[PDB]
Amino acid sequence: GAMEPSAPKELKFGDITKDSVHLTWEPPDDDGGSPLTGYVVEKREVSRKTWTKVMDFVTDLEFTVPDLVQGKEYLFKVCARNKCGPGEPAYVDEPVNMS
Ligand SMILES: [Ca+2]
Repeated sequence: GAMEPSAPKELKFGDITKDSVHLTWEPPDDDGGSPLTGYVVEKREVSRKTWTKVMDFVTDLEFTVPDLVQGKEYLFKVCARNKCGPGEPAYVDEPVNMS
C-alpha cells in the first residue's frame, strides 16, 4: 500500500556494449517507513508496451542488464523495495540504442 518508497534518484546508464548496459542510481529520499531491502530492475523495448523483469532483490546501486539485442531501443525503470513491496519507479531519461 502506502508504505511505498519514493523513486530511486539519478537513474543513469553507461558502459554500453554489444549486449549490455550498466545502470546506476542513488537511494530514494523516502523509504516508505520501513528499511529498504533491494531494488527491482525492469526493461522494455521502446516499441513494445510491456515492461519485463530483469532482476529483483538487487542489493547494489547498479546493475548490468544482460542479453540485450543489437538494433533495438530499450527503456529501463528501477524501483526500491522494502518489506511491503516495491515503490514508485525511476525512469531513464532517453532510450538506449544498440550497435
Ligand atoms: Ca557495487
